[PDB]
Amino acid sequence: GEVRGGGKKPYRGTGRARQGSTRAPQFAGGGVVHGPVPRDYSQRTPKKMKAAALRGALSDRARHSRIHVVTGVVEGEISTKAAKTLFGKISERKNLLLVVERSDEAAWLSARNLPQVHILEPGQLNTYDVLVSDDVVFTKAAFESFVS
Amino acid sequence: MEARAQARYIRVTPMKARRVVDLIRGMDATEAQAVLRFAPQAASVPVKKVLDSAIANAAHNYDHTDASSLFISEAFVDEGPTLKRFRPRAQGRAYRIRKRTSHITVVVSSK
Amino acid sequence: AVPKRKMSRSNTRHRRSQWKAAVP
Amino acid sequence: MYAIVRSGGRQHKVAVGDIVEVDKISTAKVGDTVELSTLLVVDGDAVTSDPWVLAGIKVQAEVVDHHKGAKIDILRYKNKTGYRRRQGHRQQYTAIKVTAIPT
Amino acid sequence: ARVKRAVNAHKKRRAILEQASGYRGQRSRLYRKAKEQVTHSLVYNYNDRKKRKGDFRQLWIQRINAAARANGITYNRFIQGLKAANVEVDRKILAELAVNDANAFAALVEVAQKALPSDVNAPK
Amino acid sequence: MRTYSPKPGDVTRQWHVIDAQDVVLGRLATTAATLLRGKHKPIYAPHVDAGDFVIIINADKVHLSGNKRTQKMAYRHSGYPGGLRSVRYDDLLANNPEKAVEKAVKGMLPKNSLGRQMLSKLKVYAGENHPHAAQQPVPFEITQVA
RNA sequence: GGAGCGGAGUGAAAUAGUACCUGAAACCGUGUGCCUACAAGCCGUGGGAGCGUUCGUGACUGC
RNA sequence: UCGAGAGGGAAACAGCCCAGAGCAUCGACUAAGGCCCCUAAGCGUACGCUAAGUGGGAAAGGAGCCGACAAUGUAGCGGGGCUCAAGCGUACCGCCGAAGUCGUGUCAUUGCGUGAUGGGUAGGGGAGCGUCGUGUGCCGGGUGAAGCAGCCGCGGAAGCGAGUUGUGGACGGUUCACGAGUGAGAAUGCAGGCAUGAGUAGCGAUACACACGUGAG
Repeated sequence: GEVRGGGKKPYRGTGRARQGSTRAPQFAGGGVVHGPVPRDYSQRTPKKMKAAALRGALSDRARHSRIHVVTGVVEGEISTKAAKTLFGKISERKNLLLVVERSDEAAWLSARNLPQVHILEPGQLNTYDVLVSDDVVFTKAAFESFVS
Repeated sequence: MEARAQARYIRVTPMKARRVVDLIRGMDATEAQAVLRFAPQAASVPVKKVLDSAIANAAHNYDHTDASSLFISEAFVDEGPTLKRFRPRAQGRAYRIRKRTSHITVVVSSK
Repeated sequence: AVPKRKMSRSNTRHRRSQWKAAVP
Repeated sequence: MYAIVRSGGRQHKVAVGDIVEVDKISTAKVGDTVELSTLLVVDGDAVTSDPWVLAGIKVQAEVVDHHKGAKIDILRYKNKTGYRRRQGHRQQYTAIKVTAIPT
Repeated sequence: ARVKRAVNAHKKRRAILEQASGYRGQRSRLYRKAKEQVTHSLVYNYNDRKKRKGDFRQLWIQRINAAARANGITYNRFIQGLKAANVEVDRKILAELAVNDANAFAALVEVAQKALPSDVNAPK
Repeated sequence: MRTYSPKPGDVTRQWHVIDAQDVVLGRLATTAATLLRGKHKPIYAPHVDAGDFVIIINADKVHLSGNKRTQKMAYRHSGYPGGLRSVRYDDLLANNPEKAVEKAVKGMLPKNSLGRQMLSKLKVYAGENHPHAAQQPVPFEITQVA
């Protein structure tokens, strides 16, 4: 219907196949049948299932002793080196997740560039990030904000 | 002593070219020129022009000047890019006409 | 009249063999 | 000279040293020894065909190999209905070397 | 996500045409016409493969009957006598003796003849 | 193991002479076709000719029971319209006996490209004299079994 | 005559030569192993001798 | 019973007779039907009938016979041939004969090692192969990836090979999930290329010939 043209019947005892339009599905350059269309893929999941899943993911990490807490990421000046040294002391594993309040620019700016570190607010801690990450590191302000 | 030449995109239909190239398989090189010389077919002209390059290559490139110990080792005609044009005919219709071409190859080796 | 079937490769080539030139 | 032995609902002609292919003997491992019930013995002009005599003669053979035969391709088909069943099969066999034909 | 069905479709086309290498004419070049015929080749394989068992038994009876009539006993009664001597030996190998080892087969007709009843047509 | 299939050289053809003096025509043909087909020896196979040459003397004195001599025809059509030509065996056996015996045996054999090769091993004659005296033919009596 | 080609040269690569990355199938050829001119063939399949650069072909025969 | 049913027989012959195919088997016994040759197994044994090739088509009626009689070519036994039955009847003996049954090996559904079960169209249910892409962990690649062409192996099927060779010259494998423009042989289907007809029909309406010249022709 949307392909440009094809409004005419191509021809009439012609001895060929019967065709209703040059833009029929079987024609080269014709329209697509049961093709894709724009659509939202989001799903309505119950609130309790979401919260329970995050609790399960965090509990799984805790049981294996992969939750850590720090009073801060960097003291004073912003330094990707200071954050790199701190995280090296904590863990040498590939995937690390840093939970810190968004009002603490020092931690965000210092750690955002590290290839392996994924940063989140306490309020937007989510199941996918927890499972991907080998270790979870909270700032004390973040930890209390989350638990409360 | 295999030395060969070939003419590509020679405007003569492959079957008409094969009609003549099938005469010159496995004879002495000079004796083949004396056959394409006195040959009615019109394809015998391009074919003999290729048979002379093969001998010229044998003499020059590989230094086998004596062109009397040579025989046609290989000779074959390959199909070439066909051209397509139309022809108006009765009652408004049109039939296609294909102008075929061919690739003629000739190979002379020492006896 | 019209050809009823596509001529088999064997039958086609039996005939074209007859379309040969003679050695002078 | 040679003896006739039955090996799994099948008869065979065997002489000492022959390697013969028989239906799988699942109970026997490679190198094991199996006794085959003989049905005829031919030693030159002497032909022993008495079943009571033969009941005591057992041809001794050694399990040489466990192998599978060539693959056979199978097709069920009936026209105009669309029925078509495709299937494959490899029959499993045991090779045994005949060692002794007691007289 | 559009899928071009060329890497997947060819997988069976080569399989059929490899099974079709050998067919005469157009059954060994064209997938469609080759795939109608390898269907017939497999069905004939099934039938003849299951029907050579009776084919070979026919060939064995012919040889057994020919050899038995050389010794003056028809295949009709040479088998019955063998039954009445409990010397059951498969036709596969009973016909393998007639060709190579005539003496052994000659020794078996002797047993089959003596295991028959004196008058074969009298009431059982 | 595999059942023996005769190779080209396992066959040793012999020469049989069947005197057909007052012997039923049908029983002559069956006996001659058995030998011709090689179906009397243990080396038989269904795809190779193993039979023996069969000379037939006295092919003009085949006894024919009942009214066959004056009732049984031998039809032969030529392809042209109204080309059927039949022949009573009284006429056929009078002057072409060999052509009637050989026709009988031909029917008692496969009609393939091998049965015609078998049929070439059968010489039919009307007298007591056959030229094939250098092949050392062995007289062959017609007998039955128990 | 030209076209085109054979040497030569550039290039890592010239069956990458401006008709040009990869280059399938239908289709068309050359060489080569086997069979094929007394034979009736939904062109296959079972049995099977022979020949040959397990494999290739397949005299003859059953379906 | 076919439809939706393979296999054997009736010469061929969906619906008739025998028999219900999971797969392999160069073992055995049988069913309908057969055992002179084509064609597996009896020129079977014994008694009796048929003279018409009846068997191998038919009526009133007449004294196994007559009645009997259409068109391409024998043609109303499948053919040869058959009464020296290889025909019909009645006994006796034996054998051949299917994918049936038994024997042997192997897989699958189902109920409790064992029992039963596994033809199948419309249709219902289950388990999977392959293509592309995404997230994830683990891996490969100028020491030669994808794609294509073979060779050698593997699987019950769709199919596979982190085997190998050639071509090729920069992108792939795989676990668990997730999404689909996810599988074509047919729609007088659509587009491109190429065959058959075939070196065939045609080359489009009245006349050009000679000498010389140019010219590679």
